Amino acid sequence: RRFTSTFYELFPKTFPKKLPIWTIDQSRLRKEYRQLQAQHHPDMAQQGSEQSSTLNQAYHTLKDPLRRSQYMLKLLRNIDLTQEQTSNEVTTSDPQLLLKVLDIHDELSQMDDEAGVKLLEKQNKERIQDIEAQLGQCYNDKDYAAAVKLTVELKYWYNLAKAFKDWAPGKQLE
Repeated sequence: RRFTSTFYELFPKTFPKKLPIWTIDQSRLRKEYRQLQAQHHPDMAQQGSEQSSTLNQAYHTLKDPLRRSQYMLKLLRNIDLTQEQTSNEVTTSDPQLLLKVLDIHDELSQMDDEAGVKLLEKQNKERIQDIEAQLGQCYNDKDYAAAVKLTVELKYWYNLAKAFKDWAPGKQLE
């Protein structure tokens, strides 16, 4: 029933079938995004009327794993995990995860030097890669319920990834 275009539909060379998929050839997507920009003549109108629906938004959404997963679940299951309301319903049922996240935040603040922070950051990068591999399986198998849970989880590890970057030495304890 949708007649508006999807971001997959804006890259027809990268997605000949025009349907949402997880395993994107990122080299082909990058090449097509550059090509579409090369093909833009100053008489033409650009695609999309606001930042959220431009080719630039489409490209950066499909490039990044978290955004690509949230975007797929929007198109395929009508669920918008960028909304605090939707995502809280998911993890309400899952205290163990929330505790684990929060304990990593606490471990971070106990680290006495950059070496201990780098270790936690390497371990977080590994959780992220594993989730990306698990998501490819869930999408291949149409396990959308599992992909929702993993995508809400993936957002917490992205948030920690940024905390590791923002870390500085020498915070006072007490």
